[PDB]
Amino acid sequence: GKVQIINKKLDLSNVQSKCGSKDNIKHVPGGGSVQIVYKPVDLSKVTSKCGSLGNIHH
Amino acid sequence: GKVQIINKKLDLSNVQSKCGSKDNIKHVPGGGSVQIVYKPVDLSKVTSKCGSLGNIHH
Amino acid sequence: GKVQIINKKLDLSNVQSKCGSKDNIKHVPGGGSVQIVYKPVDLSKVTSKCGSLGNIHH
Amino acid sequence: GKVQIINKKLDLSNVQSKCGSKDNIKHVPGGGSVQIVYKPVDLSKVTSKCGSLGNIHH
Amino acid sequence: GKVQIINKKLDLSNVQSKCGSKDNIKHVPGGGSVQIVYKPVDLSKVTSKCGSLGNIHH
Amino acid sequence: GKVQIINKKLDLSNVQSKCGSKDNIKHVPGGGSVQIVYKPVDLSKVTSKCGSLGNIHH
Ligand SMILES: Cc1ccc2nc(-c3ccc(/N=N/c4c(S(=O)(=O)O)cc5cc(S(=O)(=O)O)ccc5c4O)cc3)sc2c1
Ligand SMILES: Cc1ccc2nc(-c3ccc(/N=N/c4c(S(=O)(=O)O)cc5cc(S(=O)(=O)O)ccc5c4O)cc3)sc2c1
Ligand SMILES: Cc1ccc2nc(-c3ccc(/N=N/c4c(S(=O)(=O)O)cc5cc(S(=O)(=O)O)ccc5c4O)cc3)sc2c1
Repeated sequence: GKVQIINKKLDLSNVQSKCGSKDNIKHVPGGGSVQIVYKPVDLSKVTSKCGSLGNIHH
Repeated sequence: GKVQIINKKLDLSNVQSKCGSKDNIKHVPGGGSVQIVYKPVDLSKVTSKCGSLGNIHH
Repeated sequence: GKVQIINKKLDLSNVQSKCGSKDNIKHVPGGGSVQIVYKPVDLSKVTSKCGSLGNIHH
Repeated sequence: GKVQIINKKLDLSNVQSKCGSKDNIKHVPGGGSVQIVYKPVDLSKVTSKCGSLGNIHH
Repeated sequence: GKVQIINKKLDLSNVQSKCGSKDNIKHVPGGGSVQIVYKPVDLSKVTSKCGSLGNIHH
Repeated sequence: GKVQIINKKLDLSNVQSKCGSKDNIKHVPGGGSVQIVYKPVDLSKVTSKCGSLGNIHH
């Protein structure tokens, strides 16, 4: 059968992350910052028409 | 049968996270900040028409 | 049969989290902050029309 | 049969959380803060029309 | 048969929580705060019309 | 048969909670606070019309 998929994504994976760390630090005067401004505008149109039709003589 | 999917996402996975850490620190004067401004506008139109039709002579 | 799905999400998973930690710290003068402003506007229209139709001669 | 699903979510999972921790700390003068402002506006319209129709000659 | 679902959620799971902790601390002068302002406006319209119809000649 | 579901939720699960803790602390001069302001406005309209109809010639 018919399958239709529309994706509009903002994905952030593994950002400023640690995994399997075995480190030694003494002083950390500073960190990390994430700043996101999410202002999209969506005026899209999705249309689907299914069905048989006969005679047209406008 | 017909399947229709529409996704509009904001995903943040594993951001400023630790996993399997075995570290030694002495001083941490500073951290991390997450700042998100989520102001979208949605004026989208979704239309579906199903059904047979006969004769049209407008 | 017909299946229709619409998703509009804001997901935050594993943000500033720890897992399986075995660390030693002495001083932590600072933490993490999450600031979210969620102000969306939704004017979307969803329409579905099902059913057979006969003759049209407007 | 027909299935229709609409989701508008704000999900926060595993934020500033610990799991399986075996750590040693001495001083923690600072914590974490979560600040959420949830002010959405919803003017969406959902319409469904089902049923057969005959003749139209307006 | 017809199934229709509409979800508008604010979910906070596992926020500033601990699980399986075996840690040793000496001094904790500071905690965590959760501040939520939930002011949505809902003017949505949901309409469903079912039933066969005959002839229209307005 | 027809099934219709509408959910508008504010859920807070496992917030500032402990589970399976085996920790040793000496001094805790500070705790956690939850502050929620729940002021929504609902002007939504839900309408359902079922039943067959005949002839219309306004
Ligand atoms: C009852 C209760 C109440 C409150 C509470 N808070 C908890 C908690 C646990 C772990 C936390 N980790 N926070 C961080 C942060 S930060 O966002 O906090 O600065 C930044 C990082 C940057 C890098 S890297 O870029 O150098 O790779 C690597 C690892 C990081 C990290 O691990 C923060 C808070 S447990 C708990 C239990
Ligand atoms: C390059 C550089 C230069 C300077 C520098 N200083 C550092 C540093 C690190 C940790 C410090 N903790 N200082 C203190 C102090 S106090 O001595 O500071 O007043 C008093 C306390 C009273 C109680 S209790 O009686 O209420 O039970 C419990 C805990 C306490 C504590 O933990 C003080 C200084 S790192 C560094 C790195
Ligand atoms: C790029 C960028 C830059 C800056 C930025 N700032 C952000 C932000 C987000 C949320 C904020 N909430 N601030 C507050 C404040 S306040 O003191 O801080 O005004 C007081 C409150 C008192 C009570 S109660 O006692 O009456 O129960 C309940 C809730 C409260 C609250 O929620 C404040 C700031 S996001 C961002 C993104």
